[PDB]
Amino acid sequence: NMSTTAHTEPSWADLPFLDFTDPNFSWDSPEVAEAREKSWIARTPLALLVLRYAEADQLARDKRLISGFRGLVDMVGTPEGPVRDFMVDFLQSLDGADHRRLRGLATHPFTPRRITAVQPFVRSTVEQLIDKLPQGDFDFVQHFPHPLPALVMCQLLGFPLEDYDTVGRLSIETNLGLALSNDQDILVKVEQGLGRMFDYLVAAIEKRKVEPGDDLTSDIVRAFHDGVLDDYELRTLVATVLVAGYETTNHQLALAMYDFAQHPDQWMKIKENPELAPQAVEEVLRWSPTLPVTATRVAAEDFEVNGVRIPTGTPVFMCAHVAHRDPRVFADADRFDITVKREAPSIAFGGGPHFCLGTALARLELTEAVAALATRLDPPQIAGEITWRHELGVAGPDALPLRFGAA
Ligand code: HEM
Ligand SMILES: COc1ccc([C@](O)(c2cncnc2)C2CC2)cc1
Ligand SMILES: [Cl-]
Ligand SMILES: [Cl-]
Ligand SMILES: [Cl-]
Repeated sequence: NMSTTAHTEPSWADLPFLDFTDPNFSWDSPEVAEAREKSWIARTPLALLVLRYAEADQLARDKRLISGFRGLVDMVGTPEGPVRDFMVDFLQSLDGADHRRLRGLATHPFTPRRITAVQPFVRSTVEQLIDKLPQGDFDFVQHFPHPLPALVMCQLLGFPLEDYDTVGRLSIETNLGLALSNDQDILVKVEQGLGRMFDYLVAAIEKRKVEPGDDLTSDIVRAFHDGVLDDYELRTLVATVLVAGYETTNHQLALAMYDFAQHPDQWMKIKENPELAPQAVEEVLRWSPTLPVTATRVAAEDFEVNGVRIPTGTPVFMCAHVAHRDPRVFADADRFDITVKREAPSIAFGGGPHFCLGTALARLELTEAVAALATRLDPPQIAGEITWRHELGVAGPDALPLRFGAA
């Protein structure tokens, strides 16, 4: 598909080739930096890959580039079932009128007022998790970046807080990163992963249809009562928020510690001036985004951008990780430095109408965590095997063993 298109497009002839599906591929490879230097966009086996900051934002907003997933499902050849249904009907797959309708129902808790309102819960959750941290070598994931976003997710969606372990486990086991797989045995455990999480969600939704609260599930239920969306759209929307809201926030917090394990001097600088936390979080998002590939799109028509023809059906992926090290935008881009007040933000949350719904909540959880950890604890250092997810498009430890302080 990408190979047949390449043989038909003269504007693709000088584009560098990057095989990110390869098991030994690194985003920090000198091959990748060369490709960005040579071209704003690269050829991959699955998609065109945008490597520069300016164009990554441009194309993430371009109306001629439809929001991905529907195109990737047909090309792979996913059979009809619970997996395909979710991958074609969930928020990231929709565009136009249906997208604005369904997204608008889940936008209220992410307004600047509601982020302020939920902030005390986030702060006290962080505080409590630090209080009960082990003194020696421990998995940072198990003891902090798993419980934190899980508890916040339970608070947001109106689940009992005691279910944070179950809720987080139900979010991981869905395995959306392996939903576009060609294998059947893989697609079966994705089907069963979704089913089990939907079993929890359906119970919580019908509970809200009789006794609603101040939570997000209650608000989407109000829209169901008003006939804005049906029952299928209800549980799909609540599922999307949940799955998206846990795993990447988890991984991002782990990546934050991994970064400061390499730069303990900068950790101490946050300890001195805790106000550096938001700037530090932005540097973590720039240097090590949990999603190195952010916005995924498919061309809905033949069009041209910056000298490159993009035919209908061509997948285009925005490579935020590489765009974050663009020297056209970032000074000393290949160095982790939290002390630099940067004009341009990270683009870790995509762009366009599909931009991360939980952007502000994600930044809140990251800031509250980094501020409190750096104030209260000594710099982290790695204490064993980091189990990186060998999954295409996602960066993050499944387990991060560490200690805070040498002694
Ligand atoms: C730091 C952790 C996070 C990162 C790096 C991240 C990143 C992203 C990215 C790159 C997208 C795609 C944007 C695009 O297509 O242009 C996205 C979409 C989305 N995110 Fe996140 N996200 C994070 C946390 C969260 C949280 C905490 C929530 C909910 C509380 C959330 C909910 C969503 C939803 C619902 C979408 C689909 C938006 C749509 O298609 O309308 N995410 N996220
Ligand atoms: C690698 O390109 C991707 C893949 C998956 C997503 C996703 O929407 C997400 C959103 N927010 C936080 N984490 C994950 C997954 C729920 C479907 C986004 C971009
Ligand atoms: Cl460059
Ligand atoms: Cl150039
Ligand atoms: Cl800068």
